[PDB]
Amino acid sequence: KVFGRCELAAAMKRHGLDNYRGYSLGNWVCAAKFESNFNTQATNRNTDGSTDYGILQINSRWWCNDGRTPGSRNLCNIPCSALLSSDITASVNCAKKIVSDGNGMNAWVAWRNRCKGTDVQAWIRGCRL
Ligand SMILES: [Cl-]
Ligand code: NA
Repeated sequence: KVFGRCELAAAMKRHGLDNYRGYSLGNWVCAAKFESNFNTQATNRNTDGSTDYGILQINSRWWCNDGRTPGSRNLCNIPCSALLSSDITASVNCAKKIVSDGNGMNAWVAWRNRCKGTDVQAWIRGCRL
């Protein structure tokens, strides 16, 4: 599923991400835009052999099992394919574990390089939330 901007904002809000660990909703929408272009089916392979999955491009080296990342952890205890669903619940629940992990949203490279320090409230402007 390719979400609309306000559609995704409202789904993330319903799942408890607004101000989760201090990060306003606009941060999460901005990260999803630049990680996946709002597409739940996005995948991208990394040089180390790991793969990033779904709307928030969660990585198989630490967070999910894809059966082909040797010596990886599965800290969200899920198959990586579950992150590609049109229902974002699994992605959100795993993202909450990541952002609690220590370096916050800096774990998402696109957030650090394209969202951090910008006017992220613009990503929810106009939405009925
Ligand atoms: Cl933080
Ligand atoms: Na893994």
